[PDB]
Formats: sequence, C-alpha cells, structure tokens
Amino acid sequence: DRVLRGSRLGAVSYETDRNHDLAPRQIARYRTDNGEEFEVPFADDAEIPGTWLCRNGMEGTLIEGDLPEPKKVKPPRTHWDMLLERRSIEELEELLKERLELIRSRRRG
Amino acid sequence: RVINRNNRLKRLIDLGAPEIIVNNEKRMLQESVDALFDNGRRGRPVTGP
Amino acid sequence: FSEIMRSTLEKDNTVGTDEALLDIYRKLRPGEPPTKESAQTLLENLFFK
Amino acid sequence: EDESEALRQARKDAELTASADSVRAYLKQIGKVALLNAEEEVELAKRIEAGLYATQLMTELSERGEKLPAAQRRDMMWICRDGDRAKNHLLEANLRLVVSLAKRYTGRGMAFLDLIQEGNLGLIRAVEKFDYTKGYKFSTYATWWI
Amino acid sequence: VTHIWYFKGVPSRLGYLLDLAPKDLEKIIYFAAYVITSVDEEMRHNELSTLEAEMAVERKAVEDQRDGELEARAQKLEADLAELEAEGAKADARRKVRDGGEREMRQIRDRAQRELDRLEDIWSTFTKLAPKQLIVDENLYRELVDRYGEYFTGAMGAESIQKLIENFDIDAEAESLRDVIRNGKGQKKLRALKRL
Amino acid sequence: DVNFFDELRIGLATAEDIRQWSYGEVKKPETINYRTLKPEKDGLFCEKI
Repeated sequence: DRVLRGSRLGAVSYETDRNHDLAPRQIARYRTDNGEEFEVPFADDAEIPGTWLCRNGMEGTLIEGDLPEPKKVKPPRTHWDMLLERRSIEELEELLKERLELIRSRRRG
Repeated sequence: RVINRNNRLKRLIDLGAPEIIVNNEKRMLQESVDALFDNGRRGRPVTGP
Repeated sequence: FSEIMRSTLEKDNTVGTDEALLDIYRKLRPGEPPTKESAQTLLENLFFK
Repeated sequence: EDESEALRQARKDAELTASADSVRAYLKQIGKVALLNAEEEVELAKRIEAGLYATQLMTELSERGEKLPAAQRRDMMWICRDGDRAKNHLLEANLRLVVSLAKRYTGRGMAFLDLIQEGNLGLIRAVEKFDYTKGYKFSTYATWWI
Repeated sequence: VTHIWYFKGVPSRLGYLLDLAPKDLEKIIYFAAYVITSVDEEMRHNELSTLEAEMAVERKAVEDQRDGELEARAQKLEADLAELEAEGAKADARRKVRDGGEREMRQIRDRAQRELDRLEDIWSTFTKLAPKQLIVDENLYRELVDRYGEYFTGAMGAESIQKLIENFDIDAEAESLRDVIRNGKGQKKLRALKRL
Repeated sequence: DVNFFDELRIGLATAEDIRQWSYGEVKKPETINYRTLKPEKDGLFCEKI
C-alpha cells in the first residue's frame, strides 16, 4: 500500500563542520579496580562525577582520591532472611541440637 | 538470545546452582553463540516465525 | 525358491523374534533405553497404528 | 529378558549416544536421580534449615568470637555442607516437575530450554521459601513459583 | 565458548591442533563427556603402589562381604536341608529351595563379580590416565574424582579446551610431527601431514 | 580509511583485541522503549555505547 519508505529513529542535521574553535573542555581520568585507565573529555563548566561507567564496562572511580562514600545498599534478601521471617531462634536451635545429637549418635554410638 | 542466556548464567553462578543447571546453561550459551556465528551449521537451524 | 531369500536367511545372524526387535529398536531409537513392550508396540506404531 | 547381558548391554550402549538435540540430552540427564515422597521432603527441609542456621551461627561466632571445640566445629561444618547437599538434592529431585510445568507453554514467544531454565530458577526460589510445617506436598507450593 | 568455524567445519581445526576426533570433541564442548586436562606424574608414580595396596585392602573387604554371603547362604542352605529332608514332602519340591538358594548365590556372585569388575576398571583407568583423554560414563568419573581427587585435574567443556590450549607446547609437538614425516609411512604419515 | 593501501592483513582475533575494539559493554537484552521510541541504556542500541 504505502510506500515503501522508512526512517531511522533520529534526525540528520547539517551545519558548518567547523574546526577552528569549539567550546573548550577538560580531560578527566577515571580508573577501574584492575588498573585500567580511561580518559573522558568533559566540558569545562561541568560537575565532574566521582564514579563513571567506563569503556571497559565495569564501574570506574576517578583518579582523584576523594572517595565520596557512596553508602552501598543492603544485600537484598537472603535465604537466611526468608527463613528467619517465618521461624524462630529457639526452634532452629532445637533442630540444630537434633541434628547435632543425630550425628553424635551416628558417630560414637 | 545471547544476552539473555549470558545474564541467566551470571545470575545462576551468583546464586549458587547445582551442576546440572549450570552445565545446561553453558550448553545453551554455546548453542546461542553457534547460532550467532552460523545458524544452521550444527543441528537444527534456529527458526523464526 | 528365492535363492537370495534363503541366502539372507542363512546370513540372518540373529535368532529370536525379540532378538530382532531389539536390534530394530536400537537402530530406530538410538538414544533410548529399550524394553520388550516398547519395541513390540513401536513397530506396530509406525506402520499399523 | 532381564538377563542375560546382551539385552542390557544394548541399553548401556544406547545410553552413550550423541543426541545432538540439547532438549533430549537434558532429559536424559535429569532422568537419573529418583523422585521422592513426603517424609523424605520433610527430612530434606529439616536438614536444609538446620544447615542454614548452622552457617548463620558459625558466621556469628566467627566474628569477635570463639576458639571452638574441635568436635563441635567439625560436625557443625558437616551440617553446613550437608544442608547444601540436601538443597541440591531436592533441586535435582524436582527438575522433572519443572519440565512438566513448562512443557505446555512452548510453541510461542520463546524456545523450550529457556522456559526450562526459568522454571528452574523459580524452583530455586521455591526451595528457598518452602515451609514444611504447614504439612503439604512440595509440588503444590512449588507450582506457584514455577 | 569455542568458536564454531574452528570446530565444526571439516576438517576440524581444534581436532587437528589437539589431536582429537570431532565425534569425541563434540562430546566435550557440548557438555556430554569429561576430558582430562592434566595429571600428576610422580605422585601417581609412588602412590600407585600405595593405592594398589589400598585396592587390595578394599577387594579383601569385598571378599569379607562375599564369604559372609557364602557362609550365610551356607547356613540357610543347611536350613533348607533341615526343613526339606526332615518332613514328608515331594522329592523335587524339597530341592526347589535347593535350586533357589544356589541360584541366589549365582546371581549374588554375579553382583560381587560385576562390582569387582567396576573396581578393576576404575583402577585400570587411574593407572592409564593421561591428558587429552575422555572419561565418558558420568558415574565412573564421579567415583574416580571423589576417591582419587588429587593427582589430576579434569573438566568439561570450552574452559577445559582453553586449559588444553594453555598447556600445549606447539614447538615440540611440531617437531614430533616433523619426525613422524621423517620416518613414518602410510596412514600415519598422511595424518601427520594433515596435522602439520 | 583514506585511499592509501598496501596490504589487507586478516588475522585470528583475540579477546584483548575484541575488548579494545569496543566502546562499551552491552549488557541488557533491550532495544527501544516501547512508548517513546528512543533507545535503551546499556541495550543493543544505546547512544552511550
């Protein structure tokens, strides 16, 4: 029916491809844990982030030793959490004693 | 398919899974990469709709 | 009368109907544990059921 | 004919085949370990919860804690490993339940082995959050998570 | 994960590089069979004697079980005597229990003989264990690992193939192939060219 | 690729070549947000990568 024609989801602009002056810009250095260095050109008036997902793909921090204490979140839910929220300590300790005397009565008779 | 099977393998190794499930997942990862590089080479060609 | 039929009957190298049925199943279920009730029925499956 | 050795030797030689269908290879893999019953499930779940309490208590007494007795430390690590053995054993036991539930969702959307593996991950979640004191067969509670 | 072009397309290149058959390499990289990637030499060279001593201890304990079987069914067979030749009965029905316990010992010595053959097989495999070998039959590999867990490393799949490519001198292997084409003949020389 | 050529040297690539070719690490099986029709982050079409 129609048509065929299609478009990539994005605009194609055309201006002057000038090279003589630009907006001036800095170069920051981020570092992964495993000794990898990466340089990222940020603009001048730009709040440079402390951590940055690098070209390698693992999370990389900045080479300046500030360490802004990101306060990493809790472990989500463990099997200990799903067990503890449906039982109690004296019951689990009772079962622990039962298996303890079970391996005892197995072993030495 | 490759990204799904790789992420599933990564969560299985992180979670702690028995050996059957992990080796099945690695065989699925192998067959996914094999279909990526050459579908229809080894075994049944991966069909679409 | 058939000389080829009596020749292959002498070169049958297997006696026992179920002894032929198991060969049978091995060649047609390569990768399956055989049993007597399966090869009794699976030959009846392909041509008669 | 149970014996003699030929009718079983054919079975053993048919067990070592290629079977390039990974689906059929996985089914031949999971048909090995045997299906269980209710008292066995109670025993397994008690072993699992005991081992989880054992490793929690060992982590608690490890921090700032105890020069443990040798017997008590040795067999509480025995409990810690035996719980994981019981966990993996129950997972292997109910793999076939996973396949029997995921067999009806094929034919659309995804492949078959992806559905099997996602059912397996749900089965891991179910064996984590299974309770036995309500006194039910395991398949009833695990079917929801699968 | 192995690349498919160096594995599947005939002639296989992993196969010629590692001297493996494709029929058996497909069992490795598709997780169907184990492969031995390393083995200790001198530890096998002296604990071979210590473990064949342990094997003799184990098979003697097996025979302790087996003459327990012999003695127990001997006592039950003299009970068959004392309850078959001590009453009024038929001459063949008094010895159907004689044939019963003897058939029991025949199938029981078949049980003990087959498991002793299993132990003999696993001992022969641990003696002739070498890298680039394939241990099919999962049960044998599991028993072999958890009784002889030192002395070798052996894995399954593409990481094991990677480990083999790590532990592979190409130079001495190449010069061995140069020596085979220097001296060999026939099928060996043709395969030596096709791998060289 | 200005038109100055003397050779074209193929070679079997290594992993240190592959993760040096790349500009990112795709790690999600997503392409395009269904509602805004813009590419996902860390997907198969991410503008960062």
